[PDB]
This record gives sequence, structure tokens and C-alpha cells, in this order.
Amino acid sequence: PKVSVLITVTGVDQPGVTATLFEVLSRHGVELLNVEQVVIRHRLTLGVLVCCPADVADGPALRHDVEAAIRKVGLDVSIERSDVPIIREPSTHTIFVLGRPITAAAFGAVAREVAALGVNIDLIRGVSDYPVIGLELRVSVPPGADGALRTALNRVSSEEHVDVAVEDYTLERRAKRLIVFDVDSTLVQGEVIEMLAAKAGAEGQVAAITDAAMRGELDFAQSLQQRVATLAGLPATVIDEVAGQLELMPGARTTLRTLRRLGYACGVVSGGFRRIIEPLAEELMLDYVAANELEIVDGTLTGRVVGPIIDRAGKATALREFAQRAGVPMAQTVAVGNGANDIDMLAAAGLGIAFNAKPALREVADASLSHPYLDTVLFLLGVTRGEIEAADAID
Amino acid sequence: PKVSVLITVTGVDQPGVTATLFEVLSRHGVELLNVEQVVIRHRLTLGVLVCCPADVADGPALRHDVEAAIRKVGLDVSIERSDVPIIREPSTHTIFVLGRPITAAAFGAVAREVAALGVNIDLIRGVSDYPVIGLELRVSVPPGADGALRTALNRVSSEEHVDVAVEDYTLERRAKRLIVFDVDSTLVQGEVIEMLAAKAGAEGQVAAITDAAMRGELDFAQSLQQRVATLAGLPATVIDEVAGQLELMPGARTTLRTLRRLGYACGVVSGGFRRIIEPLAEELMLDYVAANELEIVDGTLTGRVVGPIIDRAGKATALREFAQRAGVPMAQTVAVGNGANDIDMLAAAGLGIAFNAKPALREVADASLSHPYLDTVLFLLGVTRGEIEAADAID
Ligand SMILES: [Mg+2]
Ligand SMILES: [Mg+2]
Repeated sequence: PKVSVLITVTGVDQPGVTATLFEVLSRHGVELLNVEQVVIRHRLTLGVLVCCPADVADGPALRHDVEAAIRKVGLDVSIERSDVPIIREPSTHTIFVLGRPITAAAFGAVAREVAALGVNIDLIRGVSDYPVIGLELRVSVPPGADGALRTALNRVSSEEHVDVAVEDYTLERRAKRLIVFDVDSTLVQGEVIEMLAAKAGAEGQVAAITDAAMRGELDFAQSLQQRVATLAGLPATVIDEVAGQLELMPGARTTLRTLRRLGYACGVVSGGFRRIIEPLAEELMLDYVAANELEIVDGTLTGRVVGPIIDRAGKATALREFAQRAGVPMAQTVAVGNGANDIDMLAAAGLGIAFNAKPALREVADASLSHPYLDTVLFLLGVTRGEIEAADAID
Repeated sequence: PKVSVLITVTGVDQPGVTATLFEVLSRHGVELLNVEQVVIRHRLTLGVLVCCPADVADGPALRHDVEAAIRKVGLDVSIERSDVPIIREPSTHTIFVLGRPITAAAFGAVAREVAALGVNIDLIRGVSDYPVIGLELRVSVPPGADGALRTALNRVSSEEHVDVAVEDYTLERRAKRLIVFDVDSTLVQGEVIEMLAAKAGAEGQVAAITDAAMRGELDFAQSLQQRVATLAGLPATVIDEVAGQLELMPGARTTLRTLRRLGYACGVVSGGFRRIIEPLAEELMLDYVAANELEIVDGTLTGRVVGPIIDRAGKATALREFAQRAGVPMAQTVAVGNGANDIDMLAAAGLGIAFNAKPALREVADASLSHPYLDTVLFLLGVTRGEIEAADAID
């Protein structure tokens, strides 16, 4: 076959259209170069790029056979000489838009910012209807423009009340294989240290300092010392008590379970306390835990921690350690956190996700999530709600 | 917003259409439930499912605003009350069709067999234009019909001279993370044992037995013994000589390199010889080697191997060992081989790929590849040629 022909079928979807076209094409010397077919809301598009004999293409028979067969059953067809890209290039990036709701104005603002920077939209699809509306756009970004893109979509995100994430869509960068979660107000509801403090009747003081520290207004280590000192004199039994009171973030189990299906190494990195966390890590079958450790004398807390202290730099160090042991390059790691002491860890990771985060963190994170559902992380990792439900139904 | 409306835009693709529609929708109380957009060969389809106030939907203004805006620039739009699936379900399987060429008759036969078994085609796209034409169909298979489907497509594949593979498209099953290759006539061109035999002037005898063994006509262990005996009296220097003569299969480096990008554990399992293979495994930075071992006395081959012998069952055992060490469940493993002694290994693996294989193997493999390009394996693993070239250009 010495000449290229492009055949494009559109119209209202009907069964048997696909088979019919290639059966027709088989009466002409047709060999296939590319086929693309989708149906959206009962609208068929079928594009077929072929090679056929010059003799066949320069004759009305191929045309008449195709036009007759397709028009008969009620669709439209176009036929033209090509001689035209065979296969489209991969998208460079993907954009996730999550919201509850996603207004038309929000999405319209995303599409406008995209167009402004010369970014072509290659595909749009929904990735979730629950617990949040989620939409994916795969895009092609002009080289060097993707900084400008992230800045623009960040402005759009704050103004229009949706989450917007722009991620690299290349082969390696999207083979993410390792994830770490902060514990307090990320994997687990609330702040453990405040739960401990309440037992000393110091919930007020400690909560104040915690929120100061999580906004980046206080050095993490000094804030840890001031807060843990509050616990001086509590019996160590308080540790088990609080451990048994802990509630997982909504969507946490689904998140971990789905990540296990995908072969992720999973771990936690916390400035909190190991005796409280390790019990839970075991229950969640995690692969790695880094945390601080309470000092205990004669079955009583002293109000100090045992060095060395996992601080902001310590969390990045822990992630790096974990990924080295697991044999996972940093570019294929994910970190999820909510607070300013997570800043270094999020920056070290391939993908840093700020989850219901203080401004300090959301300001430097690759992506931010604002809804109280930890499983929206999965959407950022290329999973759809449909795929989660299917896998869970298969059990 | 208390009522659902579906808006469907089709026609010749133009810039700014997407932004325009949602800007229009924003003048009505519209919140988004699902957006699907593709462009194929300059044909746009944009389907938008929304919720809006009952008051707005029961009035001509929304309609007129949308119809005017879209028809003006030269596309078509439909608007209708929904009240309709929000997000489509995931496909159950994916079908790969590879050929050189892929005739219209071949693909037509695939589409017909698919339709016959009540299988719906959800998507078609090209995955490669080189070294082979490759097409992907994502499908939804009626429960219990996928055995019948594989049988039908196997008949089609032999008759029409294309490779056809049907794979499960679920979340876990497609997070493949570990792969093993047979060496001889899979990763490496030709048969090492025949190269060794030629040094003894026994290439003829050994080749005969090798091809008998690879077709499953001979017990592998006895055939190994008869063939290695042929080497009795060769100096062990022959091992290095043959090791330096080895040529990788076309596409081997691309295959391994791409699998490394994706975070695969990679290994080889062979009935061949460790002193010949380990040198190469090191060069290819593989994670695991299992092989047999030549007996050497006083720097001379004795013509025997040192037990235990990696036989047909041994290869499955090796794969299982490798996956256990790597922490990879069998369902997420891949095995590639060409011969009958690979039968147990292919059956144990999540995905068993027969590569230019003897009938005995191709008969029980999940998928078969008939072209002399090892990188066509990558297509079966969900990678496109475009993505390989992009990653390689990024270096
Ligand atoms: Mg926290
Ligand atoms: Mg072999």
C-alpha cells in the first residue's frame, strides 16, 4: 500500500459500526496505521488512518463503499488523502480539579488560564463523583511555561474554591511507588499531643502552641519541648489510653488499602510519639515508622523527649532513609502532610501534597487538598473512584 | 442546583471552545458533575453533565445562551434534561493488537469476535507506529465470557497474522512490578549451548536436541545432560569466548531501560550457564539470576552440570523465590520465554508472555508475540512508543 488515507466517522453511536467499517475497508487493499475511537454521551468518533494502493485511493470505489455503508445506518463519514501525524504525542502534564462543588465559573477559569499560556488540552475526563467531584485534564504545556501555569492555577484555585493540581505526566515521574503520611491531622484526626495534654488539664496551652508551630510561627523543636513539658508527671498509662481514642481521617483505610493494591511502600513520619504510633502502624501494616520518643522514669512521663528529635529537617531525612531502604528514587516518592514542620519533607518528595494545610505548607506544596477526605490523595495519584469501587467489589 | 442537564458539543475542533462553553454556563446556576472531552482527527466531542436550578432548566435562556454561543463559531450543540450515569464504569479488559501489517480484515475480524460475545468496546487508540503497528482496545466483557473471548481472538490471531492479547484491566492486576526473562532466544539471540557446542564441532547434534527440547518433545533435564556432555573436554576458556559473542535481542536494552524507569524488579531465569549469564546480568544491572552451572575439573569442562538442575518446574520455583524476596505478589509478576521449558514459569506468573515461541509454549501463554522485537513486550505492559521516546529524549 503506497498511499495514506484518513477516514473519519462521527454521529450517534450504534452497535456494529466498528466491525462494519473495517469489513468494508478489507475489500480495498487497506492496512492500518492508527485507529482512535471513543463514545461520549452516545456520540461516536472513529478516526482511521490507513495505507492503501495508489490505484484504490485514486478511484471512487473506496469512497462509495465507505460512504454508502456508513451513511446507510445513519452516521457521517469523511474520507481524505493524508500523506499527517500517525500517532499523537503523549501529554506533558495532567491537571486535577476537585471540588464540592465545581462551578462552571471555576472550571471556566481553569480553561482560560490554560489557554492564556498556550497550553493545549488533549483530554478531559471525570475521575470521581464521590466524595468530591473530580475532573482530569491531560495537557501539553509549552516548554518552560509550566511554572507560570502552576502559579495561574493556584490563583484560580484560591479564588474559585476548588483544588487544582498540575503534575508531570511522563513515564518515570508517574510511576510513584512510595508514600509517607504525617500522622496528626493528616492520617489521624486531630493532634495527639493535645489529647495527651487534656489528661494533664493543659489542652488549652498546648493547642495554642501546636497551632502556632503548625503555621510555622515557632521553631518545631522548642515548641515540642514546651508542649511535652506540659505532660510532666502523667503516668505512662496515658499513652495507651490516647492510642485507643485515635480516629483515622475519613478515607484513610481506603487510601492505604488502594495504595497496597498498587504496590506502594507505605510509611509514616511524625514529630509525635512512637509508643502511640507504632501500635497503629502495625494495625495498618505500614512498612516504615519514624517518630519521637517520650522519656519515662518509674512509669511516669518526665515531660521530655529522648533525642534525637525528628524536626522539620528530620522528616525529610526520614523520607530519604525510607526511600533508600526501599530502593525507590526520590522522584517516585510521595509525601502528605498538613503542617509547617512538613515543609522540608514535602519539598524532598517527588510529589508533595498538602492536606487541609496551614498556609505555610500549602504555599510550597506541589498540590493542595482542601476537603476532609484523605482518599482524594488517590485521585492525585491517577486512580479513579470507579477503579477503587471495582477493586473493592472484587475484594 | 436541583435538576440535571446534559450538554453535548460536537464538530470541527477550534481553539477556545471549552473555555467559551463554561463561561456561558457560569451565567446560569451551573455546577459540574462530569466533563468528557476528546479531539480525534480534528473532531471535537465535549460532553458536560451538570446540575442547575430547576428554574433555570425550565426556561429557554440557558438553551439560547448555549446554542447561540456554540452555533456562532460553527459547531453543533445538544441540550437535554438528564436525571443518567454520572461517570462511566472502568473497562474490564484491554486488548492489544500488534502487526506488521495489521490489515483491515484482521482488525475487522477482532471487532467481529468481540461483538459476537457481547463485549462492548469502550475505547480504541494506537500505542505504536514502530517497530510494529500497535492498537489498544479497552473493553467491557460480560462476566464469564472472557475465556470464550481469549479463545476466539487466538483463532483470529493465527488466521490473520497479528498478535492479539487480552489482559485484565483492573487496578491491582495492572500494577505489574516484577518481570523475568528467559535468556536463550528471548533476551539473547540464539542458543548459548549451540554456541558452546560449535567449539566442540557438535553444533549440529546439539541444535537438533535443543529444538526438540524447546518444542517439548524431550524431558528438559535429560536433554540438558545429553547436550552438555557434548562439551566434555573443552577448556573452560570457551565460556568467556561465548560470553563475549552474545548479541542482545533487538529491543532488549530499550525494554530493560523502560522497565527500570517504571520501577520493575528485573531478573533472568535460565537452564543455561551461570558463568555466561552473570557477566551479562551485571552489565544489564539485573536484580536476580537463576541458572545452571557447568562442572569444571582442572580448567576443563567435564560435560556435566552441577546439581540441582533448573528444569521446567525449577523455573517456576525461581520466579516464586524472586517474587518472595522482592515482596511482589505472583499476580503482579510477568514472565517472558520462548520454549517449552518455560511453560511452568509462564503459568505461575501474573502475565505469561510467549516470545517468538514454539507451539507448546504459545498454546498455554496468556499472550504471544511473533515479531523479532523484544520491546513489543512493553506494549503489552501498557507503555506506548510515544512515551518511550519522550522519556528517552528527556534522558
Ligand atoms: Mg500534622
Ligand atoms: Mg529459551
